[PDB]
Order: sequence, then structure tokens, then C-alpha cells
Amino acid sequence: VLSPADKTNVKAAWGKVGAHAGEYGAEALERMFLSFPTTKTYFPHFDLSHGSAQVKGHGKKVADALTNAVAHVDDMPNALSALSDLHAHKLRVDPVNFKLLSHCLLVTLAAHLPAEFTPAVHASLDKFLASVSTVLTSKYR
Amino acid sequence: VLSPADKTNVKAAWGKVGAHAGEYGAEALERMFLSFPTTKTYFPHFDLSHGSAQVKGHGKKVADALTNAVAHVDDMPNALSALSDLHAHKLRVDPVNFKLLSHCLLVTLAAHLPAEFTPAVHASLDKFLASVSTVLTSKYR
Amino acid sequence: VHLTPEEKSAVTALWGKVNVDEVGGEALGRLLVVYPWTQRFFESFGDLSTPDAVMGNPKVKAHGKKVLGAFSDGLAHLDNLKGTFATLSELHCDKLHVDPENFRLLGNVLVCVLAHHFGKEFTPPVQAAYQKVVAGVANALAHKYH
Amino acid sequence: VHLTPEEKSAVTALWGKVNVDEVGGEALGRLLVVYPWTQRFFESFGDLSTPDAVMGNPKVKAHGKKVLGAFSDGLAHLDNLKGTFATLSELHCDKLHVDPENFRLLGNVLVCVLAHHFGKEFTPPVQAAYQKVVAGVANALAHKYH
Ligand code: HEM
Ligand code: HEM
Ligand code: HEM
Ligand code: HEM
Repeated sequence: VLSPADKTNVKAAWGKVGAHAGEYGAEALERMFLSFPTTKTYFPHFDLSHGSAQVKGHGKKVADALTNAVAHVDDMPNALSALSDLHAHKLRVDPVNFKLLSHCLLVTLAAHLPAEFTPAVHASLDKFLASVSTVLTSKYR
Repeated sequence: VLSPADKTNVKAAWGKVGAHAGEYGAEALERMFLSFPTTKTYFPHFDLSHGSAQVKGHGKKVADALTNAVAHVDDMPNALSALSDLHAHKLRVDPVNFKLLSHCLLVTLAAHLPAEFTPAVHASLDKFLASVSTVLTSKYR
Repeated sequence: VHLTPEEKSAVTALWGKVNVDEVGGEALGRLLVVYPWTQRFFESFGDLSTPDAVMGNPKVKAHGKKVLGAFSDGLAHLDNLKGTFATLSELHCDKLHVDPENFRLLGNVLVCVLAHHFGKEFTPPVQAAYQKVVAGVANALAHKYH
Repeated sequence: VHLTPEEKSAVTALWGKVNVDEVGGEALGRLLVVYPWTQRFFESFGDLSTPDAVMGNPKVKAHGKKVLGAFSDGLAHLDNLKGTFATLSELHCDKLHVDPENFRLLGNVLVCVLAHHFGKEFTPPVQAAYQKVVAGVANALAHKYH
């Protein structure tokens, strides 16, 4: 449950991401595919090589959904409704993998926001990715 | 989210459990300590030998809390509020261990309720134990 | 893995009582019912829309039998699951794309199934031994993922 | 664990630049902030009530340095993490009663801290190599639990 401080922390951090959001989403995916190779089983139809347009493109979609979640942080279930339907009924990604991408996103933000990534901000971001993860897996069963 | 059909399934199975709830609670604990020895790190102050009064006593407490949550399945947050504060602020059990006790309670029920443990009820009970686990871990951060 | 001889003899003894085909069908179908996202690999199989449809689907029963027969044959090589399952690991990664978390989910449903089938004979110590076996199998099947 | 020589050299190079005392205090502090239930083990340590109190707590810094020091020593025996950490494994089980899930959390926080500290130098491949190492170390420390 996101406290007002957590919300402030997340809007601030994601704010400084701004326009690089897409580039950071791709890097987070690349980090995930190299560190946790089991995650590649959901992308047999992609070229996962370094610099792949497919990964970059997917990264930009992931990032834009997170941008949408930050804008609607008081009403995430409705904002992300179609994406929870999508993952629940079509993609059917095992819920364990959400934690793996969330860690990779945190790593990416850490690597790019040397000053904003304070202990308190780290805590709020991890809570926020967990809440996104919970919504996206809400309709699985 | 527990569907109404899930709630009917949990009520019916736990109804059968009836008066054995505490004996079943202790057996699930003993299953957990033997199958997943890391969980014993939270009970260094207990005699964990088979049939100890401390384990039987704790089994009954676990079972009454579950009985309280089945009674108030539509309002579990309010119903377990005291227990979520206790686990979040005092006991501080890592969330991963809720999955292990849930598995062992499901195993115990399966072993004792041959007629009622159908696929659909198994599904409903797993989902119920996941929701209890989520409410008990709610206030951790 | 590492089972004590007492543990090994307990696994072996109960398994001698198992109808591999029936338990196979039951465990695969309950996998698909309790954790419906596992249905993702199986849409070639027809009607999976309700519990009854899943449990009664002959393709599901056939797959279950094939998965559990390999499992059974692995119980004879508890000393070397990784070698026993190395080619199946490769296959499930490179060609079938199965996230190895499904092996763990299956192993926990298998345990519930044995418990339901054997009731009080499935004691805490026997459960513990089977937990080790099912985690060992899952590990062995995941070992060649890359 | 098994590292390719280019993962081994990635891990070795970065680690020669790490101030163990400073990174250790940061990693431990962040664990206690981001996952506050881990404070369960440290109530002898003082004031842990706000992020600034945890990060500036001197007992957190001191212990942080002790833990990453032992962690350092294991990078020197990457081929036999189990034998290097057997004694400490037994201590954290029998005397300290620490759930080994905490080893995993600190591994991931340490990766966060390395990324924060080294920026773009902590590339995806370097991360991958460090993830194998911290998983290895966690595993090594959990090996003697019973
Ligand atoms: C923060 C969590 C995540 C977010 C916000 C997210 C968001 C999205 C979005 C926006 C799409 C595109 C939907 C469309 O086509 O309209 C998508 C597709 C997809 N996602 Fe997720 N997702 C997340 C986690 C994951 C994880 C953890 C996995 C697997 C490890 C995964 C696997 C996929 C796959 C396989 C697709 C389809 C890709 C394609 O075929 O183009 N997702 N995701
Ligand atoms: C289904 C989820 C669980 C339920 C419903 C539950 C319920 C309870 C209840 C009713 C108490 C007694 C509180 C009182 O005295 O007022 C308690 C205490 C405790 N629980 Fe939880 N519990 C659950 C999961 C866990 C897990 C997973 C662990 C650790 C592996 C755990 C460890 C403890 C410990 C250490 C105590 C203190 C016992 C003592 O000092 O006597 N609990 N729990
Ligand atoms: C005890 C665990 C497992 C064992 C021993 C096992 C074993 C096998 C075997 C022996 C085959 C046939 C290989 C061949 O064609 O040569 C197979 C195929 C397959 N398995 Fe696994 N499996 C296991 C778990 C799983 C799980 C959990 C799933 C997914 C939910 C899965 C999905 C598949 C798929 C989709 C195929 C292809 C079936 C076909 O093409 O008809 N397996 N497995
Ligand atoms: C990277 C993995 C870790 C290593 C290498 C490590 C190593 C050590 C060492 C060197 C000591 C001193 C033992 C002695 O004086 O004989 C120690 C103590 C201790 N560690 Fe661990 N540790 C690790 C992770 C953890 C984690 C994550 C926790 C819990 C969150 C933890 C909790 C403790 C506690 C409670 C002590 C006792 C401190 C005191 O005496 O008050 N350690 N550890």
C-alpha cells in the first residue's frame, strides 16, 4: 500500500526518467534475459541479441504502461485492466517472472539515477513495482 | 479475488474439517518443519518434537484464525487486522514461508478429506490460502 | 539427490502402489485447473474450459501418462537425476519453451495427489522424502536451461 | 559455481574497485530499509526507525563491513563456495536462526548497490555474472541448514 510519501517518491523518480523511459525499459529486459535466462522461454519469437529492435520496441511498451501506472497510481486496477486481461488469458506468464523484471528495472534505474536512487526512493520504487505486479496478475485465476 | 463459488467451496470443505481444525493445524505445522526445515528458524523457542504441547497449541491457534477468516471471507482485511499487525511488526516472518505453510495445509486437507478434495475445491482452497497469506503480509512495509 | 536409505525405501514402497496412468492424468489435470496459466502449452488439446472438461480430456490424460512414466523411470536413478533428465531438459528449453517454474508447480500438485490417494499412509516423513524427490526432478529438468 | 572466464574476469575486475567497508554498510542499510522485517535480527543495534537513522547507524556500518568482508573472501574461492562457507552456514542456522531467504534479499540489494555506485560500467553482462555469484553465495550459506 503506497503511502503519500511513496507516491511522491515514485512521481519524482519516474519524472526524472522522463523521455528515456523507453531506453530504460529495453535495458531492463536485456538485463532480465541475461541474468534470468528462464525468462527467455516467453519470447521464442524474438531476436534477443544485443540491440534488437524487437526488444527495444517491447521495452518502449513496458515503459509506457509504467508511465501510465504512475499517472494513475490511485486507480491502477482500472488503468491496467486490459493488460491484466492480456497477461492472464493470453500471455499467461508465470507470476514468478514479475519479480525478476521488477528487480531488473530497479537495477536499471539505480544505474541511471545516481542521485535520485536514495534508500527511501529505492524502497518506494520496489513497493510500487510490486503493486504493479499484483495488479497485472490479479485475474490469473 | 475469491469468486462466490470459491467461497462456497471453502465453506463447505472447512465445514467438514469442523472440530479437527486444531489437530489438522498441528499436523500441517509438523509437515512444514520436516519438509521445509528452514521454517524452523522462526521457532527456536519451541519444543518441536512430535506431539509437543507447544506445536499442538500453536496448530489450534492457526486453525482458529483460519476459521475466523472463512467466517468473514467477505471482510478478511478487517477480520485478521490484529494478526496482520502481529506478523508485520513483531514476528516478521519472511513472506516466502506463507507459501510453504499453505502447501502443507493443502496436503493435510487432501490426506483427511478424500471425498471433498476435488479439483475445483483444491483450486478454491489454494486461492483462499493465498488471500489469507496476502492479508497477513499486507502491512509489512 | 541425497536421500537416506530409509527415505529411498519409503519413496519406492509407496510408488509400488501407484497407478501411473491414473495419477498422471490426475496430476496434469489438476495442474491445469489450479494454475490455469499452465494451459498456455496445451491449446492443441481441445476443451479446457471447465474443471470437468479438463479432468475428462483424453489428451490431457495421455500427456499426464507420458510425463509421469518418465517421472517413474527417474525414481530408479535417484543417484543421478541430472544425467537421466539431461536430454529432456534440453528439449523443454530449446524446443518446447516451458518455464521451469511449471515443473515446481507440478511437483507440488503431485504431492497433493499422493496425499489424496494415500490418506494417512502419506505421513509427514514420507511427504518430506517426496518433497526432496520432486524438487530434485524439477532441478534436473531445469539444469540445461540457457 | 560455474563462471565462464569472461564472467570471472568481469567479477574480479569490478571487485578490485569496491571499498568493502562503504559498499557493505550501504548494502546492509538498504536491506533493512527496503525489507524492514529483516530488522528482526538486529534489535540490539540501536535506532532503525527511519531511513536516515538506519544508514547512519554505526553498528549497521560495522556489521555491513563484516559481512561483505566474508563475502570478499568467497570471491577468492568461487570454485568451492560450499566448503568456504560451511562454518558460517552452520553458525547462521544453529546459533543465529536466520532464514536463508535473507541471503537472497541481500544478494539482490548488493546488485542494486553495485549498479548505483558504478553506473553504466555495471553492464547487463556484468550484472549477469554477479547474479550467478550472489545466488552461489546464498546457496553456499544455506547448505548446512537442518
Ligand atoms: C512491469 C511488468 C510488466 C509490464 C508493465 C508489462 C507490459 C506489457 C505490455 C504493455 C505489453 C504489450 C501489450 C500489447 O501488445 O498491447 C506486454 C506484452 C508481453 N509481455 Fe508483459 N509486462 C510486464 C511483465 C512481463 C513479464 C515479467 C513477462 C515475461 C518474463 C512478460 C511477457 C510479455 C510477452 C511475452 C508479451 C508479448 C510480446 C509480443 O509478442 O510482442 N511481460 N507486456
Ligand atoms: C496461514 C498463515 C498463518 C496463520 C493464519 C497464522 C496465525 C498465527 C496466529 C493465530 C498466531 C498466534 C498469535 C497470538 O498469540 O495472538 C501466530 C503466531 C506465530 N506465527 Fe503465524 N500464522 C501463519 C503463518 C506463519 C508462518 C508461515 C510462520 C513461519 C514459518 C509463522 C510463524 C509464527 C510464529 C513464530 C508465531 C509466534 C508463536 C509463539 O511465540 O508462540 N506464522 N500465527
Ligand atoms: C515431472 C515433470 C516432467 C517430465 C518428466 C516431463 C516429461 C516429458 C516427456 C517424456 C515428454 C515427451 C518428450 C518427447 O516427445 O520425446 C514431454 C513433452 C512435453 N512436455 Fe514435459 N515433462 C514434465 C513437465 C512438464 C510440464 C509441467 C509441462 C507444462 C505445463 C510440460 C509440457 C510439455 C510439452 C508441451 C511437451 C510436448 C508434448 C507433445 O508434443 O505432444 N512438461 N515432457
Ligand atoms: C552475504 C551473506 C552473509 C555473510 C557472508 C555473512 C557473514 C557473517 C559473519 C562474518 C558474521 C560474524 C560471525 C562471528 O562473529 O562469529 C555474521 C554474523 C551475523 N549475521 Fe551474517 N552474513 C551474511 C548475511 C546475513 C543476513 C542477510 C543476515 C540477516 C538479515 C545476517 C545476520 C547476521 C547476524 C544476526 C549476525 C550476528 C551479529 C551479532 O553478533 O550481533 N547475515 N555474518
